[PDB]
Amino acid sequence: GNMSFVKETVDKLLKGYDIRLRPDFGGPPVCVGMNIDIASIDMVSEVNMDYTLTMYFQQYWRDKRLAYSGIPLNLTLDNRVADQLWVPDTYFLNDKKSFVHGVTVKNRMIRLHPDGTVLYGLRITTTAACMMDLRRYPLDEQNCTLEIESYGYTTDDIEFYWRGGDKAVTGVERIELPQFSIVEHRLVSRNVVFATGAYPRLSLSFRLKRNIGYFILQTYMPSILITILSWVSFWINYDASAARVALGITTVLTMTTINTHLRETLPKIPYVKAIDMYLMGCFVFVFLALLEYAFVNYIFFSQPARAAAIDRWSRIVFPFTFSLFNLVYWLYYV
Amino acid sequence: GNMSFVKETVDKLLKGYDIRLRPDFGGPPVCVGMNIDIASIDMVSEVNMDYTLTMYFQQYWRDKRLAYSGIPLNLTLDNRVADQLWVPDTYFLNDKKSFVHGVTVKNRMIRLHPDGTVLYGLRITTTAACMMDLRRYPLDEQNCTLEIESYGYTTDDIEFYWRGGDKAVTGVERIELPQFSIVEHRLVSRNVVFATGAYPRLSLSFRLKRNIGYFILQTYMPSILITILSWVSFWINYDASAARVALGITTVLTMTTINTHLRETLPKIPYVKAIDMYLMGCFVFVFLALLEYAFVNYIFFSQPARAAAIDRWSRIVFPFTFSLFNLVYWLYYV
Amino acid sequence: GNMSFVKETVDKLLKGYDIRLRPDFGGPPVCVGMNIDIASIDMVSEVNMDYTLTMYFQQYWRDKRLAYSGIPLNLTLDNRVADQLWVPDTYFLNDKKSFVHGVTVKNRMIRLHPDGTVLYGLRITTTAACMMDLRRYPLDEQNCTLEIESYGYTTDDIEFYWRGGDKAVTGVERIELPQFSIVEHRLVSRNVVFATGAYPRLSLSFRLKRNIGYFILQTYMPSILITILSWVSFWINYDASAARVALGITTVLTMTTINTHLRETLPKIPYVKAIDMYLMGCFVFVFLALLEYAFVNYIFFSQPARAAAIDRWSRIVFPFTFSLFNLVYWLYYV
Amino acid sequence: GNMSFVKETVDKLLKGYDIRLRPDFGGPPVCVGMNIDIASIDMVSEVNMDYTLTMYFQQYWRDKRLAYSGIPLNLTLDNRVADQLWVPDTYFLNDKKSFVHGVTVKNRMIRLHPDGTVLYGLRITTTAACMMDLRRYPLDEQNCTLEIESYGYTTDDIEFYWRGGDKAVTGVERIELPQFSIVEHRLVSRNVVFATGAYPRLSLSFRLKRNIGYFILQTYMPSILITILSWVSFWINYDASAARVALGITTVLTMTTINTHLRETLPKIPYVKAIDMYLMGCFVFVFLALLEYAFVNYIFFSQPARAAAIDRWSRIVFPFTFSLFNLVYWLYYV
Amino acid sequence: GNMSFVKETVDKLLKGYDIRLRPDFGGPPVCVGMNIDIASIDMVSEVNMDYTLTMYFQQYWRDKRLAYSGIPLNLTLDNRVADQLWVPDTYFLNDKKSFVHGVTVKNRMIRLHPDGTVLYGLRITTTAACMMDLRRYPLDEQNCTLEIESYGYTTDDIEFYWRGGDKAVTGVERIELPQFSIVEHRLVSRNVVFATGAYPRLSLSFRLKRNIGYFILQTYMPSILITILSWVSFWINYDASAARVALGITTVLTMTTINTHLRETLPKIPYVKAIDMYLMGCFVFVFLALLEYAFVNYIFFSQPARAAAIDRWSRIVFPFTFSLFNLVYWLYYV
Ligand SMILES: *[C@@H]1O[C@H](CO)[C@@H](O[C@@H]2O[C@H](CO)[C@@H](O[C@@H]3O[C@H](CO[C@H]4O[C@H](CO)[C@@H](O)[C@H](O)[C@@H]4O)[C@@H](O)[C@H](O[C@H]4O[C@H](CO)[C@@H](O)[C@H](O)[C@@H]4O)[C@@H]3O)[C@H](O)[C@H]2NC(C)=O)[C@H](O)[C@H]1NC(C)=O
Ligand SMILES: *[C@@H]1O[C@H](CO)[C@@H](O[C@@H]2O[C@H](CO)[C@@H](O[C@@H]3O[C@H](CO[C@H]4O[C@H](CO)[C@@H](O)[C@H](O)[C@@H]4O)[C@@H](O)[C@H](O[C@H]4O[C@H](CO)[C@@H](O)[C@H](O)[C@@H]4O)[C@@H]3O)[C@H](O)[C@H]2NC(C)=O)[C@H](O)[C@H]1NC(C)=O
Ligand SMILES: *[C@@H]1O[C@H](CO)[C@@H](O[C@@H]2O[C@H](CO)[C@@H](O[C@@H]3O[C@H](CO[C@H]4O[C@H](CO)[C@@H](O)[C@H](O)[C@@H]4O)[C@@H](O)[C@H](O[C@H]4O[C@H](CO)[C@@H](O)[C@H](O)[C@@H]4O)[C@@H]3O)[C@H](O)[C@H]2NC(C)=O)[C@H](O)[C@H]1NC(C)=O
Ligand SMILES: *[C@@H]1O[C@H](CO)[C@@H](O[C@@H]2O[C@H](CO)[C@@H](O[C@@H]3O[C@H](CO[C@H]4O[C@H](CO)[C@@H](O)[C@H](O)[C@@H]4O)[C@@H](O)[C@H](O[C@H]4O[C@H](CO)[C@@H](O)[C@H](O)[C@@H]4O)[C@@H]3O)[C@H](O)[C@H]2NC(C)=O)[C@H](O)[C@H]1NC(C)=O
Ligand SMILES: *[C@@H]1O[C@H](CO)[C@@H](O[C@@H]2O[C@H](CO)[C@@H](O[C@@H]3O[C@H](CO[C@H]4O[C@H](CO)[C@@H](O)[C@H](O)[C@@H]4O)[C@@H](O)[C@H](O[C@H]4O[C@H](CO)[C@@H](O)[C@H](O)[C@@H]4O)[C@@H]3O)[C@H](O)[C@H]2NC(C)=O)[C@H](O)[C@H]1NC(C)=O
Ligand SMILES: *[C@@H]1O[C@H](CO)[C@@H](O)[C@H](O)[C@H]1NC(C)=O
Ligand SMILES: *[C@@H]1O[C@H](CO)[C@@H](O)[C@H](O)[C@H]1NC(C)=O
Ligand SMILES: *[C@@H]1O[C@H](CO)[C@@H](O)[C@H](O)[C@H]1NC(C)=O
Ligand SMILES: *[C@@H]1O[C@H](CO)[C@@H](O)[C@H](O)[C@H]1NC(C)=O
Ligand SMILES: NCCc1c[nH]cn1
Ligand SMILES: [Cl-]
Ligand SMILES: [Cl-]
Ligand SMILES: [Cl-]
Ligand SMILES: [Cl-]
Ligand SMILES: [Cl-]
Repeated sequence: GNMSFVKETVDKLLKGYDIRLRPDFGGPPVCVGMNIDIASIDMVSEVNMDYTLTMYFQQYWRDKRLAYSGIPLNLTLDNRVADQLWVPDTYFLNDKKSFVHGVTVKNRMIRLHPDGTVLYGLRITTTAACMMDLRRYPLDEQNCTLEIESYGYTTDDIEFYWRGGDKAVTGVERIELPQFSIVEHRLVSRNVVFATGAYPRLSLSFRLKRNIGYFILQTYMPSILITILSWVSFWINYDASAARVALGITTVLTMTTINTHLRETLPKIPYVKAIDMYLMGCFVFVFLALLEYAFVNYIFFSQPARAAAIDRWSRIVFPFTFSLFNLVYWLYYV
Repeated sequence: GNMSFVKETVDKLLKGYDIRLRPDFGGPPVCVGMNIDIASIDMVSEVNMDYTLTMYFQQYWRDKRLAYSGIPLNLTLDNRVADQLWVPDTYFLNDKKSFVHGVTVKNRMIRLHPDGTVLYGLRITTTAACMMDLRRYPLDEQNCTLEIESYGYTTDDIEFYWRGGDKAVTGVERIELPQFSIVEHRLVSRNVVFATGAYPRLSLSFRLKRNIGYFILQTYMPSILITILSWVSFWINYDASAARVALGITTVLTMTTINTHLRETLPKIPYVKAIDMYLMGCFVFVFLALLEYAFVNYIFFSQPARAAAIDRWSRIVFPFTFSLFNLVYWLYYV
Repeated sequence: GNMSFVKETVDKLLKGYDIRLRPDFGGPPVCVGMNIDIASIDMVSEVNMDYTLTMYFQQYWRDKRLAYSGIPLNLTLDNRVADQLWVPDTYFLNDKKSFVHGVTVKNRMIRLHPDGTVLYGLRITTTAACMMDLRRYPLDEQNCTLEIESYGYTTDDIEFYWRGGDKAVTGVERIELPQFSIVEHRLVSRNVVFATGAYPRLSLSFRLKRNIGYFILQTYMPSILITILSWVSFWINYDASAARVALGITTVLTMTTINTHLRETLPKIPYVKAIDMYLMGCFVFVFLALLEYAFVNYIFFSQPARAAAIDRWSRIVFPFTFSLFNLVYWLYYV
Repeated sequence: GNMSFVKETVDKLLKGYDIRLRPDFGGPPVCVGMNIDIASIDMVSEVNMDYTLTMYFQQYWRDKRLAYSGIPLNLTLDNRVADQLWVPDTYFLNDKKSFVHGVTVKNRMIRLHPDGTVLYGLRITTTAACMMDLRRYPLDEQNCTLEIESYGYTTDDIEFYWRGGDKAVTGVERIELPQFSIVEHRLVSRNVVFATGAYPRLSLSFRLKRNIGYFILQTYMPSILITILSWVSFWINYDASAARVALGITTVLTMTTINTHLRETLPKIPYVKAIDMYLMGCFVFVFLALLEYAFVNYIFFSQPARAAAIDRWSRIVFPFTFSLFNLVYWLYYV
Repeated sequence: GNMSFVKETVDKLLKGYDIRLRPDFGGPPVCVGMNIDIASIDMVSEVNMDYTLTMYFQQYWRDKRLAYSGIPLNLTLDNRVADQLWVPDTYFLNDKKSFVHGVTVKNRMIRLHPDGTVLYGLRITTTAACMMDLRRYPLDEQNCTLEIESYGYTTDDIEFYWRGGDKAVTGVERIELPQFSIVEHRLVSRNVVFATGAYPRLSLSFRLKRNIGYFILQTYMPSILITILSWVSFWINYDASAARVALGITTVLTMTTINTHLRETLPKIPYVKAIDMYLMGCFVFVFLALLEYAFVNYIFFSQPARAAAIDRWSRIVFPFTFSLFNLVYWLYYV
């Protein structure tokens, strides 16, 4: 009620405070409990092999130098006072670019409790690196992790734990990913040994399953239809050389344009993927159809009966071979 | 008139002022009234699912520690004095990259009133996230919101309201979006409960309706014309096998090129859209036209009468079926 | 020449100086005279609807607190002293991202005069928004403005004027825009009334006119040539059905590819422009040519004389109709 | 060797030092000698009309206030001391975005000398604007300059010179430009008069010559080959009307695709270029070949002798006219 | 255990500490031992000729002014204390844009030892320049280096060495590059003489070998198949002029589209590469095939026997010549 008394108490708390020394310096490690409230997952980039994530990151510890008595309330202080306290050197092991939002003020919260407990919250947009195995793309399932670690203090100076157990991370169910669906999320706590000692480590893992409907409608169906159109030339009479030659070579041209424009639209991932295998299979099928017609045209004059036999065998074989190829592809990648 | 007297008054106001404590700390919550003057909406991006917004954001509160007497004027102070006062920890819940303009100085205004009232203005360019339902794109109607919330203080320490009621937000009528048109805007005030307590929340919602003339001219009309050209082969005499094969396969090639280049130009939206369904329908129609010609050519030799009957039935059916498809499409999505 | 005396004078000037109070606080408004030296105009973006401008922006005013005697020279101080003086809160109304150059030092200049006059110069690069009416693109004329206003002070506290009258802006003649030409520039001074009062406003307007030679050589000539090639099929004998079908459908394919690649290369402007109308007109012309040939081929067998009459009428009509279309287009848009 | 004595000497030097006043304030101008060690030229952009340049920029002047005695050594101080010293307000006239590297510390060097001489080095990555005349692109020769000027001080307060004469700028020979070769570089020193007085100016000019092999292999040879393939139709007998029509129209289509995709790959420059003229010439040649074939096909029935004469004249003329066009092109632009 | 005693000791250490003077100023050079722990290599860019590298950079030196007694423990201090100590002016000679991570705090570590030893850790994401020889692309092998040098201090003031010998740099084996493979890494230490004297230099070099499977699947196989299709016209009977003309010209069109789209997808590298040579070889082969067919068609009427002889000679020559071309290409570059 008396603002002067509160100011006196806060000044007494910050008088003689040393920000260069951790709580219980030279004593037991200070336990820091962390919770994450995930606001959104902005994007998942395969080209950059990373993902953007916005979250409310809250740390909870206890500095007895900040214990105050006579005020039966929790002091929610201005965020600028965070520049005058000790805060954990928490960082994100696999991030590439992170920042704290600073509009209208720096998105930061300091709340002190009578027993010296400090709650310290930030709003962070971090671009965390996520190595992806795109061999089964676009039927792939990825696993992206956020790693949280102390930078300077070892496990003899600091310890990390998830505050609230498995309920430490919230907001996962509200994440809207246009292309993925979050199958599961896991929380792990452990210690990692490096040349400078043992460091606490927290891990938050998401498992994402890609949605395939867009690719099915826009990447496979045109190729299937072009392959069927390539088959069409089998029923065309072989006397009309121009018609069948034009049909085959134009199907080849359409397949090439489809492949090039899909490769332009699809992310630039320099190795073999499932969709690339399917496109190569379709291209090989149309190439074989054109080559078969060329052979039929060449051997037609010598023996037209054998030409007709080869034509009907192609009619009965090419759809069957393509059905087998599709069955193998959709059973190997599913 | 006496600048020395005014300097003395300001120094007296700022002497003993604790910026770490909110006004009336430990008492009733401080009421903050907010108004927004929207300068422009820079862009709306479906790829990033966001919109850029430049605005003048003004907050109004009362701090009795700043009440001054003897000066019958409102003191417009230099913006730098804002670093020596308590300001609310207002932030935008759904933004992604917000900044305050800083040329030639930080675009910030502090005005003090004799009764302790503070007016605090900022010029903010915020890129706010907006989830978009693009199932009906480009005939879609989006709803994009700006959420305003206190970061640290709860409803026991701060309260938000729209100063001026429904006239708090201005400049909406002057917004010039090249692709959208603001149908309506709304103001909402409420409280949101989180694990740390109840927080005030203001919401500014816009409803945007997309313009369709560009898409009609540049995306649908070419497809309709190519479909009509595909029908053209029905009136061509069947004996000219080369001409009909060339026409059908070249219509297919044009349709594929159109689809690929539109997909390249269209925003990267990894799910089915209405325009995609329409393009797939046109592609299926030209594919069926080519298949029908193939069937006619195959059965022409055995019984030309049946071939002619199929040709005339195709002439009478394909325009009819395409008209039905267009009617269904333009009644479902409108 | 005695640097100790000058240091004493400057320290006396800055001793007791209050940066939070404008000159003549509580008295007459302080007049600020502004001059702009435009170094360059970097770019004019149609997609983003803005232009980038680099300029030496200089503000001239009088602060009697800074008047000094005994030194018959103008004191060009280090720019850092600007952090210890009151400066106008000048900002740009329509800018989107401005910055002050800071290599090797902050590109800032402070000069003091014996009568208390302050000259304050900055080197600023600003991306100012400019809504463009691209209906007549690429034959359009744009009017892009830079607006200058006081953020916090009203006309009761500050007044703006163009120092030097019509010669307050220089370097316009030296601007090298590869695509536009600066027809004219104008200086406007006025006052703008908002809910918080009246504010001074300066406006510098440029009238840019686009150059059309590149569009003529790259965007219209290919379409005209493809239309002529479509006309070519008229003189081809109707017996060669395959030849005319291939010519017409391949002209259609070339027109589609040209349109798609031009749309990819042209700025993404989501509404109809003149060039789009021209491309659609050419597309309709080639479509009608193919339809006419189809009708001729259909009616050739029943009555070849009527088919030949239609063919020669097409030969005499299509160039004439295209000439009329071009005349209407080039007189409506010029 | 006695660090306390050196610290005392430095403190005495900085005691009473006024950074707001230049050396010899009110007296003769302070001469600043500059040298540049060019680390690399990162890129040269025609689209943005600029070039990125990383360099070690060193300034050399004398400040008698910093003269020290008793230490016969050059004091290489920590870079932060530069914040406590007067440094020239040197800036780059034509830069767009410059920064000083700051990892692991700000790349800045202060070296004091017994006679008061100060050496001040920075590592700067500057994006300098360069207007390019791309009429003769890609056979062009550009001249790109870096301008160095004093922002606030005139020639009465400061003077510039290249320290070391023509050897002031080093590292030019080690520059590896993938697309350009540095023919020459020049150093210029002068004075430029603006409305505020005369300012010293240094200029460093490079003359860049573009490599042509990539364009010859990738831009001209395909066009020449497509033109030759267009000529191929002349030797084809006119009885096969479909074959010649297909050949001509497909050569036209290939030319259109080549032009559009080259324009996509070529930098976005909105005016005429030499490569554009060459592509238009090739397009006109193939267009005229198709027109000639159409005329031959039209007049073939009435009088085959004249048709064959026109065909052989085309055979003997088209290569000759194309050779003349290439000779004119390669003599005018070289 | 006594925090007051530790605070007293630290304050005593920093009392009278001059950060402007290196350790042992005026005496022997201070030896700085460095170790790098590489976290990941983000990307390797052929367009920009640079690679992004994230690492933990640790420096080790001895400052006797920081030696403390009575505390038999190492002091891991808050990173902010790094602003109150001397640190080496280490920078990266070839970087273009580097930063130290700053979430949640600045990613920085200071550890002090009783004998005056300082360990200084940073987390740095640097984009280092790497000039690449893309003549043998995509069969190329690259050598990319990270250079480390002192900015202001010469070898008389500071010396660099790798702390740990060849084990100083760790994490190389765990680097995951999708496109490259790290063959070897080398650590070099030396001294480099500039005009201002000799500076210490450390170098960390990587040798990277590009993976070729993606290019074999998606860049070479389509060209080989298109060349084979161009051959297939040889077996087509030469009486069918339209079919062979269509096949040859459409193979040319597909080759052009493949080349243009690959050039668009491939990095912008404006000089000759191996893949460009292969594509030009395939283009020349299909062009020669079309020319040979044209010659056969021209000479067919005068003497069909010679035409058939040329046809069969082409059948036996073109595959052999292409096999020789492939053998030369794949033996020269491998
Ligand atoms: C994405 O991929 C990552 C790996 O790259 C997966 O992360 C792994 O997740 C599993 C759990 O699903 C982790 O396994 C667990 O590790 C715990 C920590 O081990 C450390 O600490 C213990 C002491 O507490 C030490 O003994 C140990 O040596 C380590 O130092 C263990 O405590 C867990 O054990 C518990 O469960 C097992 C059964 O699983 C029982 O047998 C045990 O008794 C005990 O109850 C467990 O082993 C694994 O460590 C994680 N790896 C990494 C590298 O972090 C993600 O799960 C994946 N994404 C998704 C969504 O799954
Ligand atoms: C884009 O989409 C969003 C939703 O995603 C829309 O936002 C909703 O807008 C509606 C109004 O159109 C909001 O409904 C209103 O909420 C007010 C607040 O209620 C809260 O606070 C009160 C106390 O003040 C509590 O009692 C209550 O439980 C809530 O916690 C109400 O005060 C409003 O009441 C009005 O209607 C009721 C009848 O429904 C009457 O009885 C009242 O007298 C009064 O007239 C109303 O219910 C809704 O809350 C918004 N949702 C969210 C999540 O914010 C946007 O409107 C939409 N964009 C556009 C342009 O429409
Ligand atoms: C790009 O488009 C903008 C508009 O969006 C154009 O800006 C307008 O420019 C014209 C001049 O070309 C401006 O007109 C002038 O306004 C002055 C200011 O008027 C205010 O202040 C006066 C008092 O000083 C009040 O009376 C008045 O109500 C306003 O509050 C006037 O002083 C000018 O009057 C003088 O000239 C006119 C003739 O032009 C004479 O008849 C008068 O007697 C007098 O001599 C004049 O009216 C206009 O205000 C600008 N509008 C805006 C919104 O800024 C740009 O010109 C255009 N770009 C280019 C290159 O033209
Ligand atoms: C890229 O393009 C730029 C221009 O945009 C070229 O820069 C020009 O370079 C030439 C030299 O090659 C410069 O010409 C020289 O200017 C010197 C300075 O003149 C000023 O100072 C003198 C007094 O010292 C005044 O009299 C004069 O009015 C100026 O105020 C002169 O001193 C030079 O004269 C000397 O050389 C000439 C021969 O070159 C002799 O005839 C003289 O007797 C004397 O010895 C000379 O005139 C020119 O100023 C530069 N222009 C600009 C705008 O800076 C670059 O060279 C070009 N890039 C490349 C690679 O060439
Ligand atoms: C990418 O490309 C760079 C070059 O651009 C390669 O870097 C070179 O690496 C080699 C080693 O592979 C270096 O060669 C060695 O240099 C050492 C340092 O020499 C300097 O310092 C000494 C004093 O210590 C001076 O006398 C000397 O003049 C230099 O200033 C030498 O000490 C080494 O010699 C030792 O080994 C050789 C055998 O290898 C013995 O014959 C000698 O007697 C002695 O024992 C050796 O010469 C070379 O300096 C590096 N050059 C540069 C510019 O850095 C990278 O290796 C390459 N990347 C990869 C992965 O290989
Ligand atoms: C509030 O506390 C201060 C400091 O103890 C004291 O001086 C002041 O009198 C108190 N206020 C009241 C109303 O007692
Ligand atoms: C202006 O105020 C100062 C400070 O209160 C005072 O000393 C001075 O006398 C005042 N001026 C006048 C004219 O009263
Ligand atoms: C310079 O001015 C100072 C302050 O007035 C004075 O103490 C000093 O003696 C002057 N120097 C000379 C040379 O007059
Ligand atoms: C801790 O150190 C301080 C400062 O030296 C001293 O005053 C205090 O007595 C010490 N604590 C104990 C328990 O001795
Ligand atoms: N070069 C001194 C600053 C300047 C030039 N032009 C206008 N202001
Ligand atoms: Cl932000
Ligand atoms: Cl800005
Ligand atoms: Cl800058
Ligand atoms: Cl940097
Ligand atoms: Cl970061």
